[PDB]
Amino acid sequence: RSSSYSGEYGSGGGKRFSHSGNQLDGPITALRVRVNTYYIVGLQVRYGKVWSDYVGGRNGDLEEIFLHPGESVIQVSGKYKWYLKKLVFVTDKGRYLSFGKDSGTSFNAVPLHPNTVLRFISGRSGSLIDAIGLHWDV
Ligand SMILES: [Cl-]
Repeated sequence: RSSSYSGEYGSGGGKRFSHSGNQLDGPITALRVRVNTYYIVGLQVRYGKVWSDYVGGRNGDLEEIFLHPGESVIQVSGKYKWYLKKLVFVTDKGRYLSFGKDSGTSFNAVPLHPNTVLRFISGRSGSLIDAIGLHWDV
């Protein structure tokens, strides 16, 4: 069994979401994160050439980062309070894809099993991102 799960990081408000179906579209190839003065407001993840359904709220500015072909996320750190505040996606090409404000309770997620990478995310959302979980696999 190579799959593992890190989380859930954050709190209990909002509604649950999961990108479990999306990994069939492809590897993660891009990230959209909506950010405001204090929080991570929303998330979208591109699986192959297909963006996930948008989750979270509308009160923030959209930031977008494309991963290079064949680049994988191998660690995710972040910060929260009652809501998510910071995410850093660490890649196997040595990049640190950072979003949000450097404040709050710290977390540091790494995969349990050998040569696994981030395959999808889940969490909770409303008008903000309440919580996040990371799903690792081959
Ligand atoms: Cl699309």
